[PDB]
Amino acid sequence: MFTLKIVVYTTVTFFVSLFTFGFLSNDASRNPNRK
Amino acid sequence: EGTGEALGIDDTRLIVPVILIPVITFILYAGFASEQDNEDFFDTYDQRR
Amino acid sequence: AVFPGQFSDSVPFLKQPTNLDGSYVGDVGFDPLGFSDVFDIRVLREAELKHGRIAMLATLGMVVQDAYTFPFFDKVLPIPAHDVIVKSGGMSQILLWTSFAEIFGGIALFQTIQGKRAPGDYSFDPLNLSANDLEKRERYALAEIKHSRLAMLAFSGMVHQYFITNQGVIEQINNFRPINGFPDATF
Amino acid sequence: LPLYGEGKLQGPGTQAIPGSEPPPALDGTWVGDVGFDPLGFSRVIDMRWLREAELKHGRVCMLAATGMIVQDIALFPGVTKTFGPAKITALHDVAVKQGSMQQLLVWLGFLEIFGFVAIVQMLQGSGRQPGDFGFDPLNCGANTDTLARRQLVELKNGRLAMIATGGMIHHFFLTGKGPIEFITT
Amino acid sequence: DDLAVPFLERPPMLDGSYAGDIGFDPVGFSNYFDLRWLREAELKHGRVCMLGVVGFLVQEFVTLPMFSNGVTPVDDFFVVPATGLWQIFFTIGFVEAFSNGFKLTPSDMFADDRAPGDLGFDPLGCGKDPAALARRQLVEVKNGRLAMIAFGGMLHQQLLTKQGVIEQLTNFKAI
Amino acid sequence: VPNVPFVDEITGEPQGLTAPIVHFGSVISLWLLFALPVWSAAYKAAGADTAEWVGVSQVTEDAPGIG
Amino acid sequence: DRSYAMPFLSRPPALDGSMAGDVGFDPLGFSNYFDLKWLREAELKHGRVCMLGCLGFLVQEQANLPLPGFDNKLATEAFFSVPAGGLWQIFFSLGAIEIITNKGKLTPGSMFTGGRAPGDLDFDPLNLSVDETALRRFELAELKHARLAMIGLGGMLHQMLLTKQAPIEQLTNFKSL
Ligand code: KC2
Ligand code: KC2
Ligand SMILES: CC1=C(C#C/C(C)=C/C=C/C(C)=C/C=C/C=C(C)/C=C/C=C(\C)C#CC2=C(C)C[C@@H](O)CC2(C)C)C(C)(C)C[C@H](O)C1
Ligand SMILES: CC1=C(C#C/C(C)=C/C=C/C(C)=C/C=C/C=C(C)/C=C/C=C(C)/C=C/C2=C(C)CCCC2(C)C)C(C)(C)C[C@H](O)C1
Ligand SMILES: CC1=CCCC(C)(C)[C@H]1/C=C/C(C)=C/C=C/C(C)=C/C=C/C=C(C)/C=C/C=C(C)/C=C/C1=C(C)CCCC1(C)C
Ligand SMILES: CC1=CCCC(C)(C)[C@H]1/C=C/C(C)=C/C=C/C(C)=C/C=C/C=C(C)/C=C/C=C(C)/C=C/C1=C(C)CCCC1(C)C
Repeated sequence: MFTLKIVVYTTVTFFVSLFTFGFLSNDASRNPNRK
Repeated sequence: EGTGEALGIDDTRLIVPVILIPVITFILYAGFASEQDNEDFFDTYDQRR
Repeated sequence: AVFPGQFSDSVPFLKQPTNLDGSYVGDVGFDPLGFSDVFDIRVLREAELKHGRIAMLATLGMVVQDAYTFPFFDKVLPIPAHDVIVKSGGMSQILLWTSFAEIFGGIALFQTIQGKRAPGDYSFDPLNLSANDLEKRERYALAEIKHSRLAMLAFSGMVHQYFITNQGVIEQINNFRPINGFPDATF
Repeated sequence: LPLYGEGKLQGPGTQAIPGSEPPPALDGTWVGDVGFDPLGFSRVIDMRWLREAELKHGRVCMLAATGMIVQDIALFPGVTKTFGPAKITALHDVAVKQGSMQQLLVWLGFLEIFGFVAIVQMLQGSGRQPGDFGFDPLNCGANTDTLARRQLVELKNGRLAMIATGGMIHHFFLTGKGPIEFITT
Repeated sequence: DDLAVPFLERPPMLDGSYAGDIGFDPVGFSNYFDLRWLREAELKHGRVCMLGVVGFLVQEFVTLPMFSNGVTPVDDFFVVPATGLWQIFFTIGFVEAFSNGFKLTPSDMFADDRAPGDLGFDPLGCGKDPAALARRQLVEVKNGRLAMIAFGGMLHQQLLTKQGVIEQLTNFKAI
Repeated sequence: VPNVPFVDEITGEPQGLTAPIVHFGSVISLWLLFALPVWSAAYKAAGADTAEWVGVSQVTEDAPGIG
Repeated sequence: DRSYAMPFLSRPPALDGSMAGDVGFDPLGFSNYFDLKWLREAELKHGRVCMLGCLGFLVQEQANLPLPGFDNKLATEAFFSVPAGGLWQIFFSLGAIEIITNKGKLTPGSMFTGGRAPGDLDFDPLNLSVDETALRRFELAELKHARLAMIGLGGMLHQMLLTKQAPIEQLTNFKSL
């Protein structure tokens, strides 16, 4: 049960961190009208 | 359940991934960030990547 | 030193420390570990004079506290009195006032780094014992630094002999005993 | 630093090991140089550190030998009460608990901090020679020729005292007797 | 003249023009802030504290018919009705916005370059003489500097011992 | 003291920013904060640029794998 | 053309006198395949951690904060006694400085783009090394102590784990087997 808990925490944190630091990586510039 | 632990963290083990995985992601993001032109701008958004 | 060569007069087998030219009072060329080569001699002399000026008051305070305590404070030895007064809030008053003084002490230190004030040289001579006379000031400064060093060592002694013997300094001199019950103790 | 007896002792033309020749570090200037270094410690380690170690060992071991003898002939009053009858290495363990050996370690370490500084300073060209701590209060080393000789005596007696102290300690391990008692057996 | 802290150099901006200037600013607030704003704050604090000191003295022995007296003057703030305190606050706001010309910011208070503390309040003509004004400017600032400390002490040892300042002096006891 | 506030009810120990130990830690915090501005400048003015401050080692420097 | 530390092996091409810790020892030859600046920075950083870690093993083991969960000598078993709360706020303190010293540049493709030499985070409060000779001897001293302290924390830690005894205690007790 705890093993499943820590695995799910690992997965959730991984994807949430990817989302967080991906939208923080100057996402507004990723448009076809840049330059 | 219903115990009131902060972020559901009842075991101290749960914190190791919760703090480290953002830190590895932060380290990877810092290589991107340090490469950017971090001076100010007067625009609605930054067009420099 | 038995062989020819230039060496510190303090330690004949070690060189004269480089930044200890000799201008400073009490400069016996004693810096084996070379702090002066790593730090300002100005800032280090400030620290020395501050430690000495605190420790001389500390030594005389221990002696007087053993001899006499005020009618309103209890009669406890100098070391165990610390907790009695920290609670009484007295130490949280000495600390406040000394911190208030040391704000300007630190500003003066930063002005010593800029070479505007000699280390430890406040303009404190209200009775004017040696302000007019310069050679008297130099002699008194040498005596000040000697007393500073001696009082630091004496304070360290008088506290550790208490930590072992559990006696005041006057009590120890009147009733001197060896530590650990050695008049009857084996191994 | 002219060498006393250069030609008969401590000098060129006196090479101890006839077949072998000495390392290039062992020149004719050093004191007590009989051209003896078969294992070749000198080429690896600087000669100043090596002579510092030799003189420190010799000076420590002369005191150690005379201590192990004098402790048998006589003892300071009161040691027999605190310390029971206790010879060379048992007395170490007893005195460690007594706390005397802590004081010896503290103060000899305090002196050896400045010994470390002196070794450092000599090894960076301070001009100090090995083992020269400027200690000659009686001015008996003032004359240069007598100083020359006394240096080789210091080295040789240090070596003899080193071997002697090894002897006394291992004889104690064998018989559990001191030097004076061991010799009369 | 003599320097307040003789082991620290005189501050550069703190020239001897304002009354009561003995070259005292070790931490260096003059360098990083307008000395006119600081002088105005000094005089305002001194004036409110002089008035408050006299308030502590008079309130201990006097109480108007409509109000009731507390154990100490500091207690008079709490027995008094709450609405009147807000009336006082808004009256002081009107006085401090009208008297300052409705210029209540450091960037605009001295647009007209008036002297700090010169709110144009001078009924009875005191200080009309050029020489008397110079001495009275010094008297004001030194009395205000005294009264800030005095108000602080009287407040804190009226709260610590629930006793007015005069009654404390007539019946002093250790804390 | 009777009317001192921010104090405990039964313990009698002052608590918070008005405690004796918080004052002590506050002095040491300001010490740690003032250490770098003070001793860094002490280092800047004097420093070990004496042209004699040099590390010394027992082994011969011909082959120490020296940098 | 033969390594000094490994006489039998030929010298690694990358390894060189210029490094300040070179003795020709890279038998694997990692140097050939990674940024040697990155490798030196990693070596000095691991060693700077371990140099403090061994002394910690030792000081924590004798003295300790009088705070309630701070007093547990066996360091191995101490990490858990002090709360992770504390261990985390410290981990976060080291994070701040990681990014402070490295100045944001903390990836292999970005760390040294600013010209920072490896293993320097611009720290030199004392023991100044403006003297290249002094820098040259001090860097070898630092590298040797880094390498030694690695072995150290390793032993102390694995050993504290083996016998539940802190460093000084274990050897004195030296319960063997
Ligand atoms: C200097 C400051 C100041 C000014 C400039 C000012 C001006 C005016 C004006 C002019 C426009 C009017 C018309 C007005 C009227 C009333 N004032 Mg008032 N007042 C000031 C101060 C106080 C204080 C301290 C108190 C107070 C009060 C009352 C009451 C009582 C009502 C009641 O019966 O409850 C009434 C009717 C008392 C109070 O509200 O008591 C509950 C009270 O304590 N005022 N006040
Ligand atoms: C050098 C590194 C370092 C820094 C820079 C740093 C800074 C600050 C600051 C500054 C902004 C604050 C305000 C703060 C506060 C707290 N620190 Mg912290 N701290 C560091 C180190 C440790 C260690 C080793 C421990 C620790 C702890 C706590 C607790 C305990 C709360 C509790 O548990 O009730 C609190 C409230 C202990 C802990 O959490 O465990 C008991 C603990 O062991 N800290 N700490
Ligand atoms: C950098 C710097 C500065 C500085 C500084 C400072 C504070 C530097 C501090 C450096 C430190 C603390 C270094 C520690 C090194 C320790 C080592 C090598 C340990 C080895 C242990 C071994 C091999 C072992 C072992 C053992 C094991 C495993 C098993 C046990 O049973 C036995 C045993 C215990 C023997 C300053 C401030 C001057 C400023 C300057 O501008 C820059
Ligand atoms: C105190 C204490 C302890 C202890 C202890 C101590 C301190 C023990 C040991 C002490 C000393 C001084 C040992 C000396 C050994 C000398 C030897 C083997 C000489 C060899 C000579 C040779 C090969 C000669 C060579 C030669 C010579 C000269 C002449 C011919 C040529 C040549 C071949 C070159 C413990 C451990 C019991 C623990 C206790 O709790 C506390
Ligand atoms: C309590 C209460 C009751 C009713 C109303 C309300 C609820 C608002 C509330 C009001 C609270 C108010 C008005 C609080 C005001 C606080 C005051 C005036 C505090 C004053 C603190 C003063 C202090 C420290 C002074 C200490 C000064 C020192 C050492 C100066 C040092 C020195 C200097 C600068 C130069 C010469 C040498 C010397 C003397 C060493
Ligand atoms: C496990 C645990 C317990 C408590 C804390 C926590 C939960 C966090 C967790 C922490 C664990 C940590 C910090 C583990 C760290 C591991 C460490 C420091 C391991 C070190 C291992 C070192 C080893 C093998 C060294 C062996 C070296 C050798 C042969 C070298 C050989 C040699 C070489 C290479 C060249 C010259 C010749 C010579 C000397 C023979």
